[PDB]
Amino acid sequence: DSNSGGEREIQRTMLELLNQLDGFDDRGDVKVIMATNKIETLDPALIRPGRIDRKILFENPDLSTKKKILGIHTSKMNLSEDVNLETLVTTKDDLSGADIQAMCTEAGLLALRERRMQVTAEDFKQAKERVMKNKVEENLEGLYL
Amino acid sequence: APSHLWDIMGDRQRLGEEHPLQVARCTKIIKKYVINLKQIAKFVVGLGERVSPTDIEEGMRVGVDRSKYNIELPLPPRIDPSVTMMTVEEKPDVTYSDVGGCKDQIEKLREVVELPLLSPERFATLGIDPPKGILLYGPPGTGKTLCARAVANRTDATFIRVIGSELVQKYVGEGARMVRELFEMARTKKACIIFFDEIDAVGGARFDDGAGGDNEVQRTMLELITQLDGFDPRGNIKVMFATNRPNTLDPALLRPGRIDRKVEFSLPDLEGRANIFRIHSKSMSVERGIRWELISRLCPNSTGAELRSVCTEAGMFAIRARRKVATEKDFLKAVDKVISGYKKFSSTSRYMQYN
Amino acid sequence: KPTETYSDVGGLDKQIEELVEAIVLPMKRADKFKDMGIRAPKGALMYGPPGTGKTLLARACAAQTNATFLKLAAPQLVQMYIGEGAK
Amino acid sequence: GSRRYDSRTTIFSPEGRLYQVEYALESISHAGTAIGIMASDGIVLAAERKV
Amino acid sequence: NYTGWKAISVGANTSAAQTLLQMDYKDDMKVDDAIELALKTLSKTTDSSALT
Amino acid sequence: GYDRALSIFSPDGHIFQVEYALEAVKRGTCAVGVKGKNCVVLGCERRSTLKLQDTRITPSKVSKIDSHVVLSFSGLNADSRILIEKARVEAQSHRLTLEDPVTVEYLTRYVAGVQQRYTQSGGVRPFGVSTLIAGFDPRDDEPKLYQTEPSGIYSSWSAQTIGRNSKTVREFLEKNYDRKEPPATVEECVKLTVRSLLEVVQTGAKNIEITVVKPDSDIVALSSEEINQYVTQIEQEKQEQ
Amino acid sequence: LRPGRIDRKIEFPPPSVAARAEILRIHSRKMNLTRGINLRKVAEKMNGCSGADVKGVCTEAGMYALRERRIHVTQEDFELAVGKVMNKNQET
Repeated sequence: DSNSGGEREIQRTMLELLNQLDGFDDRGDVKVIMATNKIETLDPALIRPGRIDRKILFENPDLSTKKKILGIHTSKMNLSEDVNLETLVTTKDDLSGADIQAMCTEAGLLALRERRMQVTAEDFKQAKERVMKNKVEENLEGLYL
Repeated sequence: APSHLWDIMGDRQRLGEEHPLQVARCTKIIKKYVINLKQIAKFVVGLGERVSPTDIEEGMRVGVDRSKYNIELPLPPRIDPSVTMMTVEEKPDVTYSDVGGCKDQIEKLREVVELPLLSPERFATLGIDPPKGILLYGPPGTGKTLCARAVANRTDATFIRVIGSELVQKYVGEGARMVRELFEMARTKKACIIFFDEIDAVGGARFDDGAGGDNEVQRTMLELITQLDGFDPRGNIKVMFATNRPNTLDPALLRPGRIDRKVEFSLPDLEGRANIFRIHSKSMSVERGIRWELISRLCPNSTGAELRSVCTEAGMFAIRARRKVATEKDFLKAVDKVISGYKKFSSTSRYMQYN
Repeated sequence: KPTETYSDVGGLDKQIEELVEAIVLPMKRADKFKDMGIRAPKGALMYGPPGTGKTLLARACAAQTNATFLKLAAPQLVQMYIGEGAK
Repeated sequence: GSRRYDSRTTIFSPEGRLYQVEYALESISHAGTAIGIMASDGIVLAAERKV
Repeated sequence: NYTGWKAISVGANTSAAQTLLQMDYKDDMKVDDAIELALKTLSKTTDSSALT
Repeated sequence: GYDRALSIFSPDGHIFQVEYALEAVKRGTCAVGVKGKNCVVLGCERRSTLKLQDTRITPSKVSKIDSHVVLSFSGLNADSRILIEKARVEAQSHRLTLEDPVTVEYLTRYVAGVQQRYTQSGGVRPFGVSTLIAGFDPRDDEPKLYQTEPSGIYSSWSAQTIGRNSKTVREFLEKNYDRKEPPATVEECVKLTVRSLLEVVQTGAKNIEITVVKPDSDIVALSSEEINQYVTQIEQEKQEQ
Repeated sequence: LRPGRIDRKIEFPPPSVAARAEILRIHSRKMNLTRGINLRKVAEKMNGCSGADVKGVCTEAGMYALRERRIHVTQEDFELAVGKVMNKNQET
């Protein structure tokens, strides 16, 4: 509400991106990438079908993929002997790739208060519970159990 | 190296007291010429040495000397706008044969544009009036802009492509000047072509109530209509209106006399989509003995932009599937990929009929 | 003077007589209107649907009358400078 | 015309779900909470009033 | 849509209340022990300071 | 009441209400089933997002329409109840009207026929639920597995899956399973259903529910302990082979 | 709200009687005071006041001292300062 286009600036700004991807003469050098949470609300004419031949969908990873993702963030992290990677993945339920890094960052902050070189297993238990509760708010959306 | 040859004239074309000229415009002509400067200052002078009395015209930029003001050389008017200098393109890559299909929508555009330019004496025998404007809208993705660049190739003259968001400027009232910038070059450069892209953001008839600011857009058309059809019926070249939203356009803009030939693109049928894959068969790699009529038949009615994506993706299966050249098996996978796989948004395919 | 006259259209004679009594008769007959004590008309609004008459009949008024014509466009009166539109 | 004022309360979204049903689920989070537990000898119910 | 639930929480802080109820849930929990578990959840998950 | 027609033809010839309703199934639980010589099996999964669900008081994913025929739905668990209740009333109505027990072919045409009404009735929306009707006709030992699509089209399938990760399971049923040579025993039909659920459930136990349908009005649902017995034997023959 | 942007969310509780007791003495430390007052008694009369309201009482404490033309601030000014600030919060 601090920027007023009067609904007329809506088309002039959006169609400018459309005319540069269609009417503009190019041999295919310019590569324009567009991504956001939901692209369905956007005008599909602005998407300019036939110029973009790649539609990539992303979903939540399974238990097999999260084991590889968890090892990436913990590669540079010092872990104790009792901490197992397969244990934390089993606890993770309905989490994306950003939720996995949040637990590794929060677990590092819990041990940062006590200033420990190797993060024990008690810090990961308290970190995984606070992320999925206070940090991540899981709504119902489409559910029907 | 080339600078040494021009240094010989440096004793004349540089040190001379003539060249330091002050550019201005003559407001009043008495046959005493009242000339207004850029500093908001005016004066009255006569002719010069080589200045002809018939060269000075009303409302034309006329350069004068800096010290003692005297008319020296005339200059073309409308020197302020720098925007329309970049609107003229040169040699578009799309040729006349790049449009796929034998569809008669091609024959209608060449007779109302290319025919009077190439053969102006053909219609002069019957004593008729060639159509001034045309109409091309269609659904998005049919290659409408390809037909705009195809006519510019055969024309071999000045072509102007105007963006729908280019006319509206950052000030109120400057958009009215933007319209006079286009039609001024029509008299300067004869036998050219002007093109408007996405005229919906330009076109008026937005009424009034509830926005309060919609009157800034409609004033561009009121200047555009006046400069097109005015009091004095001034016109030469052809005007092209193109947009993807025919519903939001001014119903007065769609009325004839500013537009005669109306051509709306449609969905190519089994015979129409057949030539789309044939013009693309000359490119890429096509296996000998493959019938493209079965590929276009399995694909339902859709826009031409999604038809070229089939041939583009068909060559991409050989990389992952370990193939030499694109075969018929990889063509069937593109039907379930380019069409059936992409059915979720990111497409028009007759999505917007009106809004 | 333009090249357009009143003979290039038909069926509009009903609206043509309205323009004759507006910008035409007060030119020659101004001496007659002063005797009746009535003021000459200052103008008339012509709208209709777009594409009928309008600028065409204005050309016939600037031709047969054989007088000076000065065109002033409404959309040309909007400028970015304050006061330039009123100037 | 009755088509304009009708907001089409029940329609399928492009994602394959319902609009007003997803919006009705948010009203539960903005309302009073309700908690219950099924024990061996009975069931304990609990809630809290808002405002 | 409806199914059976041993311990369910529907309302404000749905995922926050179900976390504390799942860890302390027991199959041998009686009625007196179930009241304490449901009461301690409302205290931590509310928006107030004290609990009346 | 509400007479406004929700179903409108798209300019391409499709229907927005019918097309968008098909995605309610693809977002639902995977329902896969196979049929043998004398037997037929219908498997289904469960959502692992929420726990502490009592199994006894939870309604089964495979609803029993009659003794010799059952129904297995997927997608939305809400609109599926309307199709199940009206199919059970017709089961007693057809038994009362024609004095004949209902068959699998008639029950499929009824469930698909009801869905075709809401698409053609102004003021209602089509079902986003896909149901799998399987059973044995009276005095017939040949299993009949009919798929019911939300669009109203019914078809017979030896092995077919619906729900999320459908394209993954369909490719699994077109290779390891043969339509011309189905298994002749019940144990082989159960092991094939478990393997089809390993690519979706992803190492789970209480989330797998398999219902075995047998002729002569015999319905036996595999418990949690009986399903895990087949999982142990498959995992030993999977990584080792 | 989702992680990856804000890694720490700190909830600020509203000031209390014990909280405003230590805040009142800091803002008043830059001006003249009187040992005959009470730190927790002045903050006890105020309820639900923000940090700007505590500074407002300290700022207005010297305003009433200018009317009496005195260089000290006694309990008479604090009683008048609180009554003026409490009326501003309840207004509009």
